[PDB]
Amino acid sequence: ALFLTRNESKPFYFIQKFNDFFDWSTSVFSSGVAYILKRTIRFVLVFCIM
Repeated sequence: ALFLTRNESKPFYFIQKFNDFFDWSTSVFSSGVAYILKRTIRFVLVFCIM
C-alpha cells in the first residue's frame, strides 16, 4: 500500500511480449480445460492408469 503508487503506465516492451504469450497460453488453457471437461470420462481413465 505504501509504495505501489497506483500507477502502472508502462509495458516496457519485453514484459509486454512475455505477458502476451502468456495471455495466449491462457486462452489455449481455457479450451484444454474445456475439452477435458466435455470428455470427462476419457481423462479419468488416463488418471487410473497413471
